[PDB]
Amino acid sequence: KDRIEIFPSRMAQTIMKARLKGAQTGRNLLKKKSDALTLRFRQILKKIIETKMLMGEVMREAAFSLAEAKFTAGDFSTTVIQNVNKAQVKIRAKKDNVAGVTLPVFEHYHEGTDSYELTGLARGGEQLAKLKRNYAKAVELLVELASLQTSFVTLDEAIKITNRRVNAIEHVIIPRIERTLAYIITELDEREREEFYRLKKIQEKKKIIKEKSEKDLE
Amino acid sequence: VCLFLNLANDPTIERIITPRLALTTAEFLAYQCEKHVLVILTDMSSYAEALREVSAAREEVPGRRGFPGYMYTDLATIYERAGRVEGRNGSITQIPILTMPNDDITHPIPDLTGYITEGQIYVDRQLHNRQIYPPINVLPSLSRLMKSAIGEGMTRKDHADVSNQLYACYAIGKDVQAMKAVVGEEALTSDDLLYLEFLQKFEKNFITQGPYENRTVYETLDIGWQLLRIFPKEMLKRIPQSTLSEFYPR
Amino acid sequence: YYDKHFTEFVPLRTKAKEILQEEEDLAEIVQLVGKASLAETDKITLEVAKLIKDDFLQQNGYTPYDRFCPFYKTVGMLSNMISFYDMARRAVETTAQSDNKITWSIIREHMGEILYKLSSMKFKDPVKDGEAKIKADYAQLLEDMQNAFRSLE
Amino acid sequence: YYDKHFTEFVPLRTKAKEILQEEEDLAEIVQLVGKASLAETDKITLEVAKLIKDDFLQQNGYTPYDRFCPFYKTVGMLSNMISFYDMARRAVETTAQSDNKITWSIIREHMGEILYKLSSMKFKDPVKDGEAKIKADYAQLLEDMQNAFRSLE
Amino acid sequence: YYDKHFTEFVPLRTKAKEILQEEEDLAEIVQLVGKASLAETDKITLEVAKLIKDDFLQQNGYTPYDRFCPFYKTVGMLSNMISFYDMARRAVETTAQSDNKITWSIIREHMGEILYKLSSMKFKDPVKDGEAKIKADYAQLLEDMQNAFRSLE
Amino acid sequence: RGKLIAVIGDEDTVTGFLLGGIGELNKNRHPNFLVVEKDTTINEIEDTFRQFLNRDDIGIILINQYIAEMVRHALDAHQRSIPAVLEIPSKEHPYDAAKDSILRRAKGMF
Repeated sequence: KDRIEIFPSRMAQTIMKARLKGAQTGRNLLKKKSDALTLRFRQILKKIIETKMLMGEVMREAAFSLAEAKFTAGDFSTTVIQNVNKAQVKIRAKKDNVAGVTLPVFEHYHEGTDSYELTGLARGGEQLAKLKRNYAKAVELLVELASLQTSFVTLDEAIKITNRRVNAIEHVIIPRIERTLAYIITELDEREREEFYRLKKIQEKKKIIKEKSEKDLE
Repeated sequence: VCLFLNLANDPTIERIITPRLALTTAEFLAYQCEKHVLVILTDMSSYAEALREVSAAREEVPGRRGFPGYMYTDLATIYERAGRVEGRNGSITQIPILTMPNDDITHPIPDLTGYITEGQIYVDRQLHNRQIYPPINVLPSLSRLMKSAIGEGMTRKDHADVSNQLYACYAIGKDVQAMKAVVGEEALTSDDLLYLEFLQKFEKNFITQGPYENRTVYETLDIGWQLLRIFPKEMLKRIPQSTLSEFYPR
Repeated sequence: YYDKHFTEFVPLRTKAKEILQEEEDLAEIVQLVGKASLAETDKITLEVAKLIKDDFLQQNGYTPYDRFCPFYKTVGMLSNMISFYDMARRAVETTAQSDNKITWSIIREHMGEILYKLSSMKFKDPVKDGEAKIKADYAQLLEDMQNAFRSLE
Repeated sequence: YYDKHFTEFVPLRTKAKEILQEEEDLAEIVQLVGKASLAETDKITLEVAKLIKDDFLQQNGYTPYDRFCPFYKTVGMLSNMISFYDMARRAVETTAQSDNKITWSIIREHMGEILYKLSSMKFKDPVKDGEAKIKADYAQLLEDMQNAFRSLE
Repeated sequence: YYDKHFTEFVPLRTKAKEILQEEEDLAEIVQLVGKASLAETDKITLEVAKLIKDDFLQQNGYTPYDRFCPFYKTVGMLSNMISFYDMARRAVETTAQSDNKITWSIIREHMGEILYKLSSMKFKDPVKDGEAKIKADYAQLLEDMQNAFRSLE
Repeated sequence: RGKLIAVIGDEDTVTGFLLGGIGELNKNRHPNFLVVEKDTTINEIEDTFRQFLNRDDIGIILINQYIAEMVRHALDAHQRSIPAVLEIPSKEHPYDAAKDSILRRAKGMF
């Protein structure tokens, strides 16, 4: 419970000093981990807010630009929605290992083939060319924003796990060791007193025996 | 030099006489012949392990950890045969070398020595295993008196400023080296890489010396500056701007 | 005596003790961060420290290849394991900041036969093999090492 | 002796000791991770061990109900607490193979009155209640558990 | 003794110890969530605790002005720092839930001179300055700060 | 392996990102999107969301901010680390941070 209960000996005092240096080193290494994670975590949070601020205005411009296509190209939306096969843009999952933890992120990739190339050839194609470009720009900010989200959530869990270990070291492991080391130093000194008293009483009996042995000469 | 040898298998009481004999000679050289003297004692632990025998010979009951309780006085009666004195040039300086039993500073031999002596210097098993010779660790070391050994007139005006900044950069360097091992090199700042490059060059040029290379204080400070020059002038925060203006240039 | 009979051994002795100490620091931190924080130099350091620990400092009390190991065998084994360290470390440091960097994983692939040979060096038998034969085989490992590192450089 | 007069007891003693041991094994982890990460079987183990600790091991000898506690009361409490444990564990293990998973919290929120009845068993008093009356109350609690667990399946 | 000779000082001492204890408690919140996250009362508490720590409790005895510090000088210094604290705290708390609200930055903008004087009072010298001059400068800083806060609220 | 983004939203938003190149059919002929017509029930939205978060090909899901507030129960109940979800504005619909389930966690936010 409150102590490790290694039996009092100079060995155990050495082992408990070593365990204390071990636990204190572990605390310091994990404190550096927690600080580095905390810095990145707060950086990512600011990037999330900023990326959402960027996304809103681009999305409003794109959403209004569709009305210009709807003015000249008619209900082109039905042909677009009905005719689907393969994407022109896709993503790949990727990792960082900073501060000893895996953070998932995404990158944007482009596949060349425009599955809507001829849309509005007859009329409205000027507006539809602006329209595709506006949403095609928006997607890359979404892929980045999603990467910030997954990173932020993963960093939050990693900080909690790290701080649990740091505080378990600081409030469980180190206190068991320091209370044990106090018990070891105490009982080691109790054995030293019990030895001292025996050696002193022996020395007094010897002095009595010497004095008696000299008296026996009379 | 005057050299006294007491072998491990010489009489234990001659091991007790040997410091008292050496200091009696050092008092003659210093306080009567006006010499400056440096008295080196090579293992006080072997002296404590002798005083224990003479104590057991008188049938005295052992004190703490089996050594005689009065060791503080006997050890003081050795070590305090030191210092400069009124109206004389002579002065006994002393370096009692001391093998910490079980590597432990809490042991009574180092503990009493730390109470009597003005400071301590540590040999370190880590530096020794790294083959850094001499393996003196600067961080737990402290020359208690150093502020009156150094500066203008006594050595050079920069010395304390250099030593403080070197100590700080080695301490921060050790902390950043531990940080690199946790976070990886990509997470280090440019300033972290300076404290880490300083740390590598410091152990290889400042602490490392080899057994027969002799360095003056002056040459040591110029090596100190060759290392401190690694940093930007503004990063050397403990040094005064006058000392930087006189000595940061190389 | 080493400067008279074995001039290479003092560099090897120091490099060995250094590698074996760097292992203690690295083998501590990896308990809390795994491999992720290790530099390529540190991966190389742990690999050579494991080679030295498992295949040079390790020795069987009861089998003819290990029952006694003469100094000619002993220096030859360590010379190879630390020559690997210097060359592997050089390959990384030479390709750091380039468009493509040599990693420990690239090394572990291209040096796989050399690593098998390095661990096998301990089985050469001073009874059934002459010391000149063991030295010639160990020299062939150094030549094989050079030609395997030349695949990367 | 138990095999002649209390044939049910040796299994119950064994399971009770094991449950208390498993909670003390789990506690060493909880003290560095919190109450949340444990599997539902282990949550059940921890909560049941707390019921065994607080409503069986504890006994307030300065109060009439705990002044004395005959063996028939003692074994009856064990039979109920261990019947709860086996059925609670079984209910999870029977359903965790599916999306229809029973959990410690589902059991707790469906069976709060049975948990209250379980904790109350210490208050039965041989000075006022006959042996058959205490036994009949405990038999009713066993039937209540069985029908409540059948209502989770 | 203080009741007879320094009758306001026991209040000031008590307030000082509280402000310093509050600095250590608030420093945990600053380390958790930054100075920006604190209440206005707590921000001004850190500013006054900084004045107390930096210019009341510190005393460089090598300087001619701090060779010694009489008890009247010591009381006058602390009286002004805590008078500023009470007036700033009243201004903040009086504007709590208002449209226009007092904060440390407003105080530093409109009366940063009083913050400068509260530090500067350490330089007054009982050898060069008469007691009346010293006491009068302290009384003038009390009037100056009272007028300065009165211009805000 | 690669992944794709997927969409739950109104006809105009879906049409926009389809011309932005987002649209693909899985080998089972199922699209990576739902056009939420006004007649669509919450069960179709939530089922599509649960399909998209559990699917192997989809790495990211985009949800119109108003639809994200309709499906809010499943959207907040989704707590996997890898498959990301985004609440996005639209012309007759709310702003980019309305009730945002990620932003509401942060201590360092203003």
